[PDB]
Amino acid sequence: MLFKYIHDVNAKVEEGRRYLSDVVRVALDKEETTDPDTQEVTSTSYRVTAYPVVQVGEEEVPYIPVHPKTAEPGQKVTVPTYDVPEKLPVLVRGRNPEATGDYDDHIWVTEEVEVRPLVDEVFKEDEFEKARLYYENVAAQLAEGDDIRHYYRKDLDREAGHYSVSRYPSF
Amino acid sequence: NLSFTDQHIKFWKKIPKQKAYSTVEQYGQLLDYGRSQGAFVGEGVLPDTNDS
Repeated sequence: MLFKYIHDVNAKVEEGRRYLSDVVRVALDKEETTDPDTQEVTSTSYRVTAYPVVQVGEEEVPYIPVHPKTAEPGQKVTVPTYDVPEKLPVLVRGRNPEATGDYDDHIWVTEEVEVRPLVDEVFKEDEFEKARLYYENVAAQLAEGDDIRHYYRKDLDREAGHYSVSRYPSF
Repeated sequence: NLSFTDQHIKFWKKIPKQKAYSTVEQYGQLLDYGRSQGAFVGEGVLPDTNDS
């Protein structure tokens, strides 16, 4: 992971089905396709992703102080580690099959659902700056304090002003 | 007369009477004011939602 970013979302965002966790990780990494016969790269690409992660442990990293603070030559700080979970819980209304009356019929039950990436995009080798802009835009959208809303990319859109093709139903 | 009479009926004259307009009568109940999920949140933190 060339770039990595950890953001803490609020209760309104966590309530959604796409943000069932409380921490979001944004990453940018480079992929290489290797020739099966001999080690020789054939194609290269950059990937921008975003997953809801959960804490699994801790580790020690160098301390980087900010303006008011000052650090020792060998000062270190401990930060948590994150991983992508397989499933996350939800709370949905239900009914008790063996309710004896009118007071124990309606209840709440918990279910597990599959976790899917928030963002998954692929960029070519000669488009590093566009990938960097996309990653920065995702980070800014998360910093604004709401859900990720803009996924538009100019390269993958259909032509504009071609009335003979855009007249067909799209809903 | 060696049997009962009208004055010996008690529960039938005490239960309130309402008029029915169909063979099925519906009414709505309120059971809870919300889930019991903890009220303390912290300084400057948006509290969680709740449903009755």
